[PDB]
Formats: sequence, structure tokens, C-alpha cells
Amino acid sequence: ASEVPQVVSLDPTSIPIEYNTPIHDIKVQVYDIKGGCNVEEGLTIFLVNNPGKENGPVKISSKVNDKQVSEFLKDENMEKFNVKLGTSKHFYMFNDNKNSVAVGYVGCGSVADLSEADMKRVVLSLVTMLHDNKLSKLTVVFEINVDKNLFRFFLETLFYEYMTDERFKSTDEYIKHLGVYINNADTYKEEVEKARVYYFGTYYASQLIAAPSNYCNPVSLSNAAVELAQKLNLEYKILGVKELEELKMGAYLSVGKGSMYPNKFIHLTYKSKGDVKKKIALVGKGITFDSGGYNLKAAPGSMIDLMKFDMSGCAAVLGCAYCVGTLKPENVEIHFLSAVCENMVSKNSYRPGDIITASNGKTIEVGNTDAEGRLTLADALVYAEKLGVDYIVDIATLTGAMLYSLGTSYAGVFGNNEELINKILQSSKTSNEPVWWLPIINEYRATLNSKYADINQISSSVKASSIVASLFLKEFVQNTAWAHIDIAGVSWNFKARKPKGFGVRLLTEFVLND
Amino acid sequence: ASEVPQVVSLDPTSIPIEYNTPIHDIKVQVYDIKGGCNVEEGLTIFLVNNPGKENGPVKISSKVNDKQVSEFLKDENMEKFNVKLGTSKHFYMFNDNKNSVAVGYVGCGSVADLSEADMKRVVLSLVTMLHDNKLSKLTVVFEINVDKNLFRFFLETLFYEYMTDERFKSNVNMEYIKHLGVYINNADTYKEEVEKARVYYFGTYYASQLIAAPSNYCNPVSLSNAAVELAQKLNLEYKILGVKELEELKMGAYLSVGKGSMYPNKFIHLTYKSKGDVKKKIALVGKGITFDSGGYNLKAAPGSMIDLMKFDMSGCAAVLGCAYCVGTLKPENVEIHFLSAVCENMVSKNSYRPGDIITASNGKTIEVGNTDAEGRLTLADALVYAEKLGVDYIVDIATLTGAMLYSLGTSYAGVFGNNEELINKILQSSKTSNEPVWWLPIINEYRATLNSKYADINQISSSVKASSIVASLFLKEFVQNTAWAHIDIAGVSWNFKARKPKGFGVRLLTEFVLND
Amino acid sequence: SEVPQVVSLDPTSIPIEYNTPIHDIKVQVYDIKGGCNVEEGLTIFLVNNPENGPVKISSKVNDKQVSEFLKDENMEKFNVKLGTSKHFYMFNDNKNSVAVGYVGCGSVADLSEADMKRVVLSLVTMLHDNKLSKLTVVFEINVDKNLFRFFLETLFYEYMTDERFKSEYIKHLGVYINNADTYKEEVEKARVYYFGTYYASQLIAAPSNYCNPVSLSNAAVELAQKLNLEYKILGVKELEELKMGAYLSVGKGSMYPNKFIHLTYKSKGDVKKKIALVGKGITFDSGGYNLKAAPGSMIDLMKFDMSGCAAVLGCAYCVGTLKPENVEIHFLSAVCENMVSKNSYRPGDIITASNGKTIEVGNTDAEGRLTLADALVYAEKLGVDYIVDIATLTGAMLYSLGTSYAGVFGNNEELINKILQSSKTSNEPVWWLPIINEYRATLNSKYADINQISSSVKASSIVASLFLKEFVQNTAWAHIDIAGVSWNFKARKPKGFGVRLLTEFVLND
Ligand SMILES: O=C(NO)[C@H](NC(=O)[C@H]1[C@H]2C[C@@H]3C[C@@H](C[C@H]1C3)C2)c1ccc(-c2cc(F)c(F)c(F)c2)cc1
Ligand SMILES: O=C(NO)[C@H](NC(=O)[C@H]1[C@H]2C[C@@H]3C[C@@H](C[C@H]1C3)C2)c1ccc(-c2cc(F)c(F)c(F)c2)cc1
Ligand SMILES: O=C(NO)[C@H](NC(=O)[C@H]1[C@H]2C[C@@H]3C[C@@H](C[C@H]1C3)C2)c1ccc(-c2cc(F)c(F)c(F)c2)cc1
Ligand SMILES: [Zn+2]
Ligand SMILES: [Zn+2]
Ligand SMILES: [Zn+2]
Repeated sequence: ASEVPQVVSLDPTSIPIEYNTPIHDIKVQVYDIKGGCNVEEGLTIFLVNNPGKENGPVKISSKVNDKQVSEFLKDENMEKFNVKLGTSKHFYMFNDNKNSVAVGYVGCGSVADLSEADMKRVVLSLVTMLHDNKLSKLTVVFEINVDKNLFRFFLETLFYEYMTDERFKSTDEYIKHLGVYINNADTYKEEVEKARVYYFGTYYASQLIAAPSNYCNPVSLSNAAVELAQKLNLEYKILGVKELEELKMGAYLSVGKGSMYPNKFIHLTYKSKGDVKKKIALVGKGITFDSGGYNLKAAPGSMIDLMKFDMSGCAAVLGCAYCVGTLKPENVEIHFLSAVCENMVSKNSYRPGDIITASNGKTIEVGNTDAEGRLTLADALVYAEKLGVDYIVDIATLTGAMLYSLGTSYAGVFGNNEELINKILQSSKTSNEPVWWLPIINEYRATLNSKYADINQISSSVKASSIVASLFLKEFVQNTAWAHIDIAGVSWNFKARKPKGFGVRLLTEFVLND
Repeated sequence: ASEVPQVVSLDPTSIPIEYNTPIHDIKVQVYDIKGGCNVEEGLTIFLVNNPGKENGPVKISSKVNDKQVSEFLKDENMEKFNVKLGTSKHFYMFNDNKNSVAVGYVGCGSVADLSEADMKRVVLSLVTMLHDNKLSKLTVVFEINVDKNLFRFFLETLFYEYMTDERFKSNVNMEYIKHLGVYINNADTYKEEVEKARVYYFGTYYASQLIAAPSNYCNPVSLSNAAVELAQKLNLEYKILGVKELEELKMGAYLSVGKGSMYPNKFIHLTYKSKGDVKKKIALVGKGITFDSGGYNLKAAPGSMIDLMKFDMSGCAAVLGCAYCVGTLKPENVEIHFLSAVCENMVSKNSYRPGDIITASNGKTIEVGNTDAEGRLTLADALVYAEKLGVDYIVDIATLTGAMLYSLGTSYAGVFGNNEELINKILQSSKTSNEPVWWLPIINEYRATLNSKYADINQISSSVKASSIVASLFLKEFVQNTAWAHIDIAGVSWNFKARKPKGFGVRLLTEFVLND
Repeated sequence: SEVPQVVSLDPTSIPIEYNTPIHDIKVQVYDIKGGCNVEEGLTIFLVNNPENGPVKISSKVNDKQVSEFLKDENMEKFNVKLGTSKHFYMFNDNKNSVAVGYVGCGSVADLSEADMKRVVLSLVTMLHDNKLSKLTVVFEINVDKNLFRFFLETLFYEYMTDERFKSEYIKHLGVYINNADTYKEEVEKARVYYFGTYYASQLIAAPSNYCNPVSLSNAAVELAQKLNLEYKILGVKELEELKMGAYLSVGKGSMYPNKFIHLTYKSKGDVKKKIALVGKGITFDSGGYNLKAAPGSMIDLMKFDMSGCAAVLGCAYCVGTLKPENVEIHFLSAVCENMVSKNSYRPGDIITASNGKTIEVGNTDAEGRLTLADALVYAEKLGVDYIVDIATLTGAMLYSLGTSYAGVFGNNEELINKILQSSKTSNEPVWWLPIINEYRATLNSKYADINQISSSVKASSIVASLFLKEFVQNTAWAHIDIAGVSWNFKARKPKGFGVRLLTEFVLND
């Protein structure tokens, strides 16, 4: 526990965090469709498609244990509506006990199996039916086929989108029950609490990312990490400047020199109770605010006002810690690392041109102070390898170029080991968090040859910034399977103006399958 | 009717126009709300507020002639929803006769007076519902207060927003209603607003069709042809002036702009004259640049949005849209001239150049400092021509300066003038048309920056950044002794959010003509 | 067709060299087993050391003079750092003046194509600086047959110098290598691949006033007749009848009429695979009214916007020369020029592709995908199994893959894998990038059926891919974006990237 420094007494000294969310009070009940659906209080929504027929008619296939509601939902009545992806309708009628009931459907399109992108659109339509309607219960009937992972993804996304983050509201009700009808209900029931765990890890990462830099700063973010570890029973260590100096983490320390906040290195650990068969280090980039430094983000479109999100990597990692500490995987040991700091303009800031020494002795010539993430990661990666692990995986909002390469939907993965990269890709598939393998092209290595230092921070000629950054990071892992997940493009949801909490599920699937 | 030149045979030779729209098929009935509501058919939507209570619950007061819908509308059920402006819900159910109806509402907030802006939000929320509706009838129940002019705005806005422009497409989820029912206090006073709204709608939709039509469809030849066709449908006098006539009139400023285009300049002159005695002569002048590249001052800078510059003939579109309304409604005692010097501003071996000195048809020489200030050049000759007609009032409408975006923005247009009475009359038309306009000064202190070293006058200023004022000072120099006002709609003409035209100006100009 | 001129001094053809000094080089491969003979010219040893360690030459040299020079103690003074070279003049046993030296091949045992390029360059440097009758190269390293072929191709290509616009070479090449007999058939394959690549380079390097739509399609014709390939040049009257409104719009502003190029190779005998190769052919890209005016848009490079076409024609030369079996190939290119005029198409214009789809033009500098849409409609009407297009399409490739790797997108995994397999055996490196369907919605025009560009999504190369995907209804299709990879910025010349890639793809299938 460290005291957060303030300039005035109105400066915040902690990150407000909501642990007990309304979502956590929702009772979930799954039923097999074979038994028929009961339509009573609340809203009962059918998820319906029509394979191959673009805007085909709605047909309700499930038995509804009610004569009135069954009559209403007959084919002749439904044929006037179509299944176009994301279309929806509210129905109102009285049931057999002369009570009023609300029914409806969401269109799931014409394709037999939904992509995670489509499912997200289905959820968004559903969440629209929940908003602006004081409901006590929602009931969802699956007339579409989903695999278990996508069933879980449906739940996680539902919980995440429905939830509203109101921590910073001053002057400006959720359902209590969720029923789900699906074929083979027993096979899906185990997905429900996993979805709840995954939702909050995701949502937790999002609260830290969305928290502005005056609230979420290196000291308060590491304070939150400690607090998280205590609630979860993880081991933790927070390295302050004095310890970091002794470890000679020159790269990391140089970046934070300019900040009124002292750097804090977060190290959480989860150990299994049984024999440890696999050791892992997860490393998240943790710049709580990235002004660019003396290479100030002043150019049009540099979006300096978004740079609270430059610790999204760290948040994904802490979010993953929540899931792993909760679900408690066996036969594994996990280190959660983040070299947290803040990149500022000051009389004490490191300068463009400065030559700095990393913790492994490699000297680095700084060409651009706005390329700070790779400096902090270099020391975090050296530290990580000294732990003696089997895999190192870093996750980071490293390069703007990711927006020109893969866009806002897929993250990019780089690495030095093919078996590790495929495992990341397998996690991508099962978490439904899209990731694409990109090359580390060695031909570009020579532009990192500094005239004076051992290595250039940046390339003066090569414009493929994501690859060059990966080449730089590679120099700081000597002998361990390593992968890099650049999330600079997928971290923020620009349409909805909120974080995605991207990566938490991806990392946790990786830990679990292993 | 002139022939449209083509580069290849696949180039279009006319602007497609929809004259008959499904809006024109909708039967409109207005009923008095004190009698309660019939809801046995179609879609019934209640417009409701909750004064004082921000985001307050929905309460429906009206008696309805169906027990089922009555139950649905009980306070216990309706209070699960709130009246946040724009928020809507609607449900399908079976009525007393076991027929399918739909019932819902649109929230109108917590304030008893709806702004025009607020009303557009309500209308948009309604239209969203209609775009997923296949029911034959829409019934709108006003449990809020509205006035005759606000109600007519609701109708015009509803019609325009409801109609979609599919001319360049090669729903399956909606269908256009055939009946629209309105329940409102004092139905009989509001009835006459209906066909007026239908007229104002089409004039506005017609302008929008011209504006949205891309510059390979909408060029000076095709636009002048369209105007001729319109004039013939309305029995208007018309004449289109070509290059040789324009040269004889010595329109050097306007002809300079068009030099670099493959399309010959065409000057549009339509006339409406009332059957009775003529007491007021008015000239309506619309800027008609069918595409604005900037010329040699090419629109290359960040934010110059060259891909939207098909809209630089928006002023032309509003004056032709006004001609529809006028020719249809036929006001008495007035003679109105609809003017536009139409051309295209391009980059060619033949284009005029930055620095060129040119001579306007009133003899004034002009030093061109920026070829992208070409609108004021075409207007200069159009203003001279209009003053020659011997009118009492000249009003120009034009997408003239980008600086409107920084002064009034996208909601309010700006009016400048040389005559207070005419300006006051414009501001009144703005009020009753619900097309907002704000009076800005012509500050004479800036005039000296237009003193060219070589020519009679400068086109632009080299110092003053208050563009909109400077361009007005330039225009003023081409109206000698007539009451004149200038409406700058550059900020206001396009609807960025909805990616379509507003057709701004049609109703404003028509109201000015009808109520003066 | 007659090339139009503004002034009498305007050129009316592309100068093309067919018979090059390279084709006059006698190439001979020997097995290292029976020692190496150092009798004339320059002898170069390719050596490594499995880090910047010392040069140790292992092969036996049948000359007392050269052997004492290559003695381990002398050579230790030199290191094997990749790309470094030394070479000394000396007199051999019979008082002949000979030159002996080495090129270091680093410390890793398996060289990438990138390292191999570095070996070849340092080797070519010496050839340029020395009047030699004969180069001998000794391989004391391990290479694939593919990598061996790559060595030659690169050697020839970099050795050759293009002096067509200006106002000596070895006559013999000796190669000593382990298992000589397995590498002998790679020699003339390499010679062919060299010229396919050098030919494409000549067209790319040719400035726009020499290489315009008329003169470029004239050259394709001249190439077709020399190889006896079926050919067909479609002109404006035909393109209009075919209703290619997107492609015709791009060229409306040019003084050179559009020319659509169609060449065909058919193997003698049973044909099992039909293929359409489509190259982007914009002979100069000014950008149109969306003028390349912004810093770093590099308008002076934009003669290179025809690299995809050149790639395809270079491939036609290789396929026309090697005559693979079981295949029918259609080499397509909608050639035109993108210019600023009174006749130019405008941003905001709505135009109609030959399949009926209307397109809203958001940016005239995205002209490539417009011409490609109409080419792809045309290609699919040919009834082929695969459509592969190659294009300098989006500048974003620079920021995703850079100047070394091209990106490939497509609608069929089996075809994409074939392209990737050809990438590895041609040693022209390509990387698979996704077509992300979630971005499709930003091509939903308010007025037309589809947008040419996105106003929101910044993943240009993918959006462009999504756009092209709409013009292939039912055929396996891939798209190779070579914008970042086409021009060699350090050598200030073209790479002619894609010729060998497309040919291996044809050959391996
Ligand atoms: O500062 C950064 N990481 O710590 C990173 N900057 C870079 O990639 C720049 C920096 C470092 C490099 C050398 C040069 C060009 C490139 C690579 C300056 C970066 C990260 C995200 C973004 C970014 C900007 C946005 F507007 C945006 F919407 C977004 F999602 C990401 C831009 C730059
Ligand atoms: O080109 C024009 N009229 O033909 C007009 N140009 C200007 O106002 C500029 C031109 C002409 C001037 C000298 C200098 C500054 C000012 C005045 C360049 C103008 C009008 C509208 C817009 C404009 C741009 C937008 F991106 C936009 F969204 C909009 F609604 C309007 C930009 C420039
Ligand atoms: O002109 C082009 N295709 O015909 C292409 N332009 C783009 O990708 C831009 C164009 C077209 C688009 C709309 C907007 C942003 C994007 C997409 C302008 C493009 C292609 C190559 C390059 C390019 C520029 C360089 F300086 C360079 F060295 C290079 F290798 C390629 C730049 C733009
Ligand atoms: Zn940075
Ligand atoms: Zn202009
Ligand atoms: Zn271009």
C-alpha cells in the first residue's frame, strides 16, 4: 500500500472499482426445450433464424406450454415477420391464467452458424429490449444451434453490454432472473458460471481502462492490483523505484522519469495446490497515460485524449488474474506482470536521443519518446525470463499501425515459437476473441542497428511499425518461447465509446487449456 | 432541352426525378382528441410527455375503443417505460375482433413546449418504427401540446424522413402506409395544414433529389433541363440562357468560373406571375455550382471534403424546390423570378487561374485571389441580372462559406443584408417555416480589404478571417439600389449524421413569398 | 493502335530489350568432389561459420599458388559476416592473372531469401567493378534446388543494368556445388525467371510518357506474337458494349484510350485447370481530383501503379516459354491512366460496373479497385477454376507488412494455401491477411448499391479486399497486394515482384 501523491487535495487517491455488480445478483436457470417453454412474468425472447433464405419468415419451433401463447405464436401469425439479423419485435397477449405476458424474437439471419460478430449483433438487439423497460425477468429461447463456447460468449456479452458503468456520474433497474431454453440443457449448464466469471474479469479490465489518468495512475493502479490479490489469495509483490534501480531496469525507469508518480512494477502470482507441470508469465503494457513525451502527441489524429487506454494490456492481465484466481486451474503457475508508469513532459523527462541501458545490459538509443511501451516491456520481459518460465506472453497497445493492418476487430499476434503461437490461436477460437498471426520479418532487423548504442529503439526507414516493434522486443528474450499480442487497434470500442476489456478471455482460455 | 455532352456512352444524360411518391398516396384524416381514439386498425403511436419528471414514466390518458388495447395501456403496464425524448416502444397484439394491431409511444421529454429540433427527434423515432412496419394505417395520438405551424412541421418532417431515395439503387421489411390518422385538440383548425405540408414536403424532397444526384448526373446541362421540365409541369414561363447569350450580356465573372468545364454554362430563369394585379416583384437567386473541385485552388487540404461538393448547387435546388411550391399553391399579387447561374468549377487547361482579372457584367473588374471562392463570382453576375429585372426584393441562397460551420454550425443558416425590413421579413419566414436562420452583420470596416491594387475590387480578403462577412461585402457591391438579402447555407445544407440532403431553404423561401 | 502525341517529340513505344548480355552467358555446374580449377577470371567462395567468426575455405584447389593463399592461417584475417567480401589478384601456377576471394554467408546454416539477396549483391558489386571473362562461384554452404535457382535469378537480375534511357559482361559462369547433377536443370529455369522478372521491371521502370495504355497494350501484343499466345485487345467501343462503367470512368480523364489486355496460354493436351491472372494496370496514378498532393503521397513513383500488369505479362513470358501441361491461363489487365481533366470522373460520382452494381466514388485515388472490379467480372465469365489478382492496391501494405512481404487475401482457403506454397518455392515472400466480414457494413452506400471506400474503417487493404470480393460470385479467388513490395527504394529500381510467384503457382498446380 502506497500513498498516492496529489497536486491539490481534490486530486483522487484511488480508483473507484465496483466488485458486486447487478449482473452478479441475476439468478440463472437453464431448461431443456424438450420440456416446452413456460411464458410468464417478464419478457420471453425467441432467437430464430431461417437457413439460406435472406429475410426468410419467422417460425417458432419450440413447444410453449400455454394455449393462448401457442395460438399467438403460430406460423400464420409469424410469417409476417422476417429473421433479418438483429431485427426484433415485441408481442403482448394474455396467457391461460388471464395474465398479461410479453413475448418477442430476435432475428439471427439466414446462416446456420453464427460468427462471434453476428452473435454480438444479436446480443446488441436483445440488450435494446432490456433497456428502457423495467423488467424483473428475461427468458431466452434458443431456436438456433450454438456450441458451448458460443453459448458462453452469448452470456458474457449479454452481461457485459447490459451492465452500465456509472462510477463517474454525479448529477447525471436490472432484471433479477434469467431463464434460458436450449436443447441438451445439461451440456450447457457448466458454461453459465464460467460466463459470469469471464464477464467480470472483462468488466473489471474495462473499469481500469475507462478510469481516467488522474484516477488511474501508476500508484493507484498498483494499489488496485494489491487489493485484487488480497481478495483472491494470490501472492503479490510491488517493486518501487529503489528495487527497480537495484535491478538496473534503465529502460522502464527512463520512461517514467518525467512523471510525478513513481513507477510501480506489479507482480502477482497464482500457484496450483498440486504438482506444477507448467509455468507461465503474462505481461501487460501499463502506461496509465501516454502524452507521447517530448515527442508530444500533437499531430492531427494522434488522439491524445484517448491515451488513458494505454494500460489496456495491464488491465487484460489483471482481468485474467481475477479469472484464474477464481476458477483455480490445476497443475500450473502463473505470473501476472506489468511495468506500470506514465509518460509525461517535464524537466525530468527522458529526451529524444538519450541512450539508456536495459536490465540485461543492452544499451538503447531513443529515437522517439512516444515509443515508450517497448522500453517498459523490454525490462518486464527480462524480469519475466529471470523467473524461469515455460511461456512468456505479452499483451500491449504497442503500435498505432495495427489500425492500418488488422483494424478494430482483430488483434495481432507475433512470436518466436510456433507451438506457442498456435496455442494463442487456439485460445482465440475458444474465447471468441479474434487474433491474427503476423510475421516477424528478420530482413528489417538491420534498421535497429544504432551507430552508438547496442540497438535502436525505433526504425528510421521501415514503416511496418508493428513488426519492427516485435523485432525490438525479441532482443530481450534470449531463450524462452515468447509471443506478443498487439491490441492497439482492438482495445477501445469507438462506436460505443467504452473499452472492450479485450484480452481477458483470450488469456484465461490460454491458461485453462494448458 | 440541350444535349448532354458525354465522355463515354455510359455517362448519364439526365437527372432521374421521382415526381409521384408513395407519400402522395397516403390518405390523411385528422380527428379531435377530446372524443377518444379508434384503435381497431394498424399502428397506433402515442406522443407523450411527463412534465417536471425527467425520464418520468409513461402515462396514457386517452380512452380507446378496444378493451385489449385498453388493458395494454393501463398505468401499471405503461409505467415500465419512460418518456426520454426519442425513446420508443411498440407491441403487437390482437384486438377485440382478433385482428393484429400494434400499439406504442414516443417519449417527448419533460418540457411542455417542443422545440422544432426536439420534434425532429420524435419524428425520427417514429420513422424508425415505420421503416419496420407493414401495417396499412398509422395513427398518431397527440397527448402533448402543439400549434398549427408545429403540427405542419411534424407532417412535412414525417413525410420527408419517411420517403427514401432509391433512384441510384439497382424494403422487404417495411411497406408504405395508405392511411394516416391524427388525433389532436382542435382537429378542424389543423386540417388545412395537411395539404400545405404535402406541398412543402415535395418541394423539399425535389431539391433533395437534385442535391443528392451526383455531378455526373447533375451537371449544368442536366440541371437546366430538369428546371425546364419542372416549369412545363407547372405552367411557368422559362428561359435558359446559353454561352452566346451570356457573352452578349458580358457575364465575365460567371463565364470565367465555367471555362474549365466540359459542360457549357446554363443560366436558369423561371417566372411565376399571378393572375391578378402584380404588387410585389421578387427575385430568388440560387448558387448553382454542380461540382466544386476548387479549380486550381484545388480542395486538397485536410477537411475540405471534396467528395461532398456535388451539394454546391443546394441553393439552386432550394429555389427550384420553391418554384414547385409556388407554382402549385399559386399566390396572388406577386411576380417571382427564380434565377440560377449554373456551372461547374474544374481543373483544366481551359480553367481560369488564381490571379486572373475578370470583368463582371456591371463593368467592375475583379482580381481573383482564390478560384475556390467561385460562388460569389457566379452570384455577382446573377445579382446584376436580377437587379436589371426591376424587382422590389432580391434574395440569394447559397452554400457560400465553410466558415458557417464555425459560426452557426449545422442547424442555423445565416442571413446578411442591406435592408432591415427585408431581413426582418426573412427572420419571420424562418419562424413559420421552422427552418432556423440568424442575422449576422455586414461589417463595413472590413470593406477596405477588398481594395485591389490593380482591379476594381478583390474577390477575397488577404487578412480578414471572417469569410462570411467578407463574401457579403463582395456581393453587396453588385446590388446597386435594391433591397437585398443573402442566405448562406454552407453549414446547414447537408445532413452529415444521416448522409443525405436537408433540402434546406424550400419552405423558408416559400413562406417568404406566401406571407409577404 | 496508334499512340497519341501532344508534341512530335512524344514517344510512341516502350523500348524493350529482349536479347540481353545475360542470355549470352555460358553456365556450367561442377561437383565439388573432384576439386576446383582456378584458371581464369574471378573465383569466389561462398562460406559461413556456424558469429562473425573467421573464414575457413574447405574445398581443394588444383593450384599450388591459390592453395597457399587459401591456407587457413591467411584466411583467418577475414570474417564471415553476412555480406562482407574480399578478393585479391594474384598469379596462378602458369603465370595467368587470376582473382580469388570470398563472400561471407553469416553464421546460420540455412539462409533466408533475404540473406541470399545480400550474398548476391556483394557478389554483383565485384562483377561491376571488374572486367572479367568468367565468374566461378564455389558453394561451401547448403542450399535447396529452389534456393539455388533463386541464387541465379537474383544474380542475373541484379547483374543486368537497364540503360534504355541513357544517351562489358562476363561470358562464362562456373558453379562448383555438392551433387552437381541435381542442380543442373535449375539453370535455364533460372534464366527464364530472370528475364520474366527483368521484362516486368523494364515496363515498370518505363516512365508514363513512354509506357501509357496504348503503348503498354502494344507491347503485350508484340510479346504475345513472339510467344505465339492467343491475344485480344479490347478497346473503348467494346468496353462500352460490355458495360464496364467503373473501369471506363477511371480513364475518362486521360488522353490515352482505355485498353483491356487479354492473353491466353493453353497447354497442349488434356487441360485440368483453368486460371485467370489479373493485374492492375494504371500506367500513371495522379490520384485524379483526389490529387496525390499530401506529404508522402510520392506522386513521382506512380508510374509503378502498373506493376501488377507487368507481373502478369512477365508470367506470360515464363509460362509461354516453359510450356507447362494440363493448364489453361488467361492473362488479364484493364489498362488505363488516372488523370486530372475537364473529362475526369469526380468524387461523389455514381457509376455502374459491368455486373449491374452501382458504386459511389468517395475517392478518385482509389481507382485500382474500380478497374479491378470490372476485370474480375470479366474474368469470372471465362469459366475458370481460380482467379488470382495482383495489384499495387493500398499504401497501407507499407504499414502492415512493409517492403519485403506481400499480403494475400481471398475467399477460398485451398487456393490461398497454393499461393503460400508458391511463395516458398519461388522465394518471393507473401503473408496471408484476413478478409474481415464485420467491416463490410461500411461499404453500405446511402444511394448506390455499394461504396468504393470506407469513411470510417482504417484497415484499407482489407476494405479494398471486401470491395473486390463483391465482384466474384462463385469462383475461388485470391488477391495479392504488392503496393509496399513492388519498388526497391534503396536500389531505386523495380523488383518485378510477382512473376516467379505467379509462375510457380501455375507450375506447381
Ligand atoms: O505511442 C504508442 N505506443 O505507446 C503508439 N505509437 C506508435 O505506434 C508511433 C510512435 C512510435 C513509433 C514511431 C513513431 C510512429 C509509431 C511507431 C511514433 C501508438 C499507439 C496507439 C495509437 C493509436 C492512436 C489512435 F488515434 C487510435 F485511435 C488508436 F486506437 C491507437 C497510436 C500510436
Ligand atoms: O469553396 C467554397 N465555395 O464554392 C467555400 N470556400 C470557402 O469558404 C473558403 C475558400 C474561398 C475562401 C477563401 C478561402 C477561405 C474560404 C473563403 C478558401 C466553401 C464552402 C463550403 C465548404 C464546406 C466544407 C466542408 F468540409 C463542409 F462540411 C461544409 F459543410 C462546407 C468549404 C468551402
Ligand atoms: O492510390 C492508391 N491506389 O491506386 C493507394 N491509395 C490508398 O490506399 C489511399 C487512397 C485511396 C484510399 C482512399 C484514401 C486512403 C487510401 C485508400 C486515398 C495507394 C497505393 C500505394 C501507395 C504508396 C505510396 C508510397 F509513397 C509508396 F512508397 C508506396 F510503396 C505505395 C499509396 C497509396
Ligand atoms: Zn507512446
Ligand atoms: Zn468553392
Ligand atoms: Zn490511386
